[PDB]
Amino acid sequence: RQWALEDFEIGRPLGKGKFGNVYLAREKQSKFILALKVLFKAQLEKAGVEHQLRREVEIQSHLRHPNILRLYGYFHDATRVYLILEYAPLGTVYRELQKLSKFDEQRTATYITELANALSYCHSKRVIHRDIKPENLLLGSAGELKIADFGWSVHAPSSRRTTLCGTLDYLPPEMIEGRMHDEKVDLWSLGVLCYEFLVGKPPFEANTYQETYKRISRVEFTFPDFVTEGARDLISRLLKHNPSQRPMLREVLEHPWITANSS
Ligand SMILES: CN1CCN(c2ccc(C(=O)Nc3n[nH]c4cn(C(=O)Cc5cccs5)cc34)cc2)CC1
Ligand SMILES: [As]
Ligand SMILES: [As]
Repeated sequence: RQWALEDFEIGRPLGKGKFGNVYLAREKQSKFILALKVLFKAQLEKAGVEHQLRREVEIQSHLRHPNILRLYGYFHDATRVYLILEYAPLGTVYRELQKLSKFDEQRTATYITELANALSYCHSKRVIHRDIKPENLLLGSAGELKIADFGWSVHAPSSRRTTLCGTLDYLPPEMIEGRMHDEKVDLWSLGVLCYEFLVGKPPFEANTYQETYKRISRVEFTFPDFVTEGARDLISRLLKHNPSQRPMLREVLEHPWITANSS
């Protein structure tokens, strides 16, 4: 089906980014509520990522999983590229985290299960190394997690330090120490994410980025007294310096703390 701008009506902005914006939208015929991400070819070419957009939209286009925000279609014109995306009505996990300061164990274990399931699916399709920070996670109508780390910034919502290798807070030891990485980086990210969910802040925070790099290399992090032994065991396992010793996603999904707290 060849979509066109004429097929949609655009509503309020859901986000503003460097490459473009994202709006609430409705498809003329079905009257279905979606999200329309609008990217400007000008900024795309300026960054020499024009061809890379279509290639990335191609792989994402075929990823169908309940915890991965669906990318339905795409069309373009002389100056803009339009991405038709599933609408997640409850917003970002990040905003929920700010509102509550931290998540309880049941909510956290549930999100971890959903992310582990989605990652499992992606890894099987050879899709790896994702930016799974709270700001890139949306929530469905039932509160289910929707991974939306397609990239191509069209929103904020924070000033967390990022690098060409990824979000600094989430960078694994291998990337900081100059070694080549593999899909095991996603397990480390899952450990950092779980920690942030339960604590409200990243485990390697420091007075300077230089010191953060050092603490990641030494896997130097501690927990607040309120985190339980079950959570500590899973996170400690995920945050192992040796990539190969981090648990398999199957082992995460079957971890005692996860099975006991995940809905
Ligand atoms: C109590 N609440 C407060 C705020 N509320 C919403 C605030 C924001 C949203 C929202 O962004 N929804 C989206 N749905 N599909 C998308 C593709 N998006 C991006 O590509 C842009 C991205 C943003 C993050 C990752 S990718 C973004 C969306 C929904 C509700 C309503 C009621
Ligand atoms: As993925
Ligand atoms: As890199």
